[PDB]
Amino acid sequence: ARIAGINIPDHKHAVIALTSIYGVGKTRSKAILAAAGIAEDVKISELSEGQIDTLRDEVAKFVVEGDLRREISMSIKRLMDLGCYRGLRHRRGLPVRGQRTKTNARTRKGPRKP
Amino acid sequence: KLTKRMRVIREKVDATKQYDINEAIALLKELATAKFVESVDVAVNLGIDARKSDQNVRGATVLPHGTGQVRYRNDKNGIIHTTIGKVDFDADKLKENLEALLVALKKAKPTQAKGVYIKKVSISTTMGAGVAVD
RNA sequence: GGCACGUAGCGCAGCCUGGUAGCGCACCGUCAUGGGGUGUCGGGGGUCGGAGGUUCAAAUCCUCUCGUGCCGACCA
RNA sequence: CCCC
RNA sequence: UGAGCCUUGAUGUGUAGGAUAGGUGGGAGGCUUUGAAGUGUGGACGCCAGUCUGCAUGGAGCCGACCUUGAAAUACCACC
Ligand SMILES: [Mg+2]
Repeated sequence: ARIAGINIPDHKHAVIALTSIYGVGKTRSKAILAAAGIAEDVKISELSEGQIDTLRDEVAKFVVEGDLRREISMSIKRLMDLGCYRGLRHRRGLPVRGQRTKTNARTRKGPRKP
Repeated sequence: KLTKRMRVIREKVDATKQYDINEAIALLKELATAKFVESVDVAVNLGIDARKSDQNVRGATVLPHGTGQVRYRNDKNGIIHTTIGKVDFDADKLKENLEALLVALKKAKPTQAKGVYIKKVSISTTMGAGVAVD
């Protein structure tokens, strides 16, 4: 409801909230609840802050949204300065999850212009 | 269609006979038929075409006896609604009030008037049949 | 002065009869074919000639102007 | 509707 | 047989939102037995959604303000 200062994953299980968090998904939610000592069957609107601050600290160890995109941009700067084939593919503004682009890359290459 | 209230008031007047100012304050006693201080509305039917932005009115008139500084603005079709007071506000003094109102409108006469400035003055009652004077 | 037209590239409704630019053609790409046409299907294409006001809103109200037209007037 |  | 015109009849789904509400525009008492609200129906319109009125029974109660609405009531009155 208040972890990260910005996100309000209200009405979400102790782990569903962490999965809905920006920065981490399925596994780090469980890792956090395990390293902090909480169950994963109750929403966040029942837990007091004496534990929410601990969850906040426990998540403050990995990269966060404010630094997630920064690390991503750093990798992108590395690519663009290297000029590698991947850097060129990225600088041409094309979809990004893999290798194949010719006839099925429409998902992030958008629809057809002509 | 109605009760003994509205029919007598509407037959105590005449729509085709445009009364004068002096006789205008002669029947408001019978036209005032509310158990309070009922007002009397006034309408100035004007003789211009207000469809142009050039022909708007705006001002404030001083009531010579109060109701006293009342604002006014014209209409788009040429019928401006204003008021003078109530029916028991010394009917004889209602004519004196009317006198001070129209003298400020003839003075406030805009310059872009096309055709006749004024057409009619309907001194109508709030709970009865109105009257139309020149 | 007096009135009648400007709407995608073309011709048009809407009109220059209020609330929310559409019609056909033209063009592009599929489908219908054994192959085509016609056809559907979908998509680009315009802002209402220009400007200004009335409007909870204009295009569909009012003023002026632009271009093009018919009528009419016009004895430095 | 036309054509092979 | 067109046009004009006094009078009256009568108007005007936007959406919104109690609601076929044209601008204004002043405005709380109209409303009532020269014979209620509820109902009987016929009629007019109808974007038929609702306005709508004849003689009624019912037979004397409803409503403006009240409330969110582009706007307010269409209590009455206002000239179109
Ligand atoms: Mg690509």
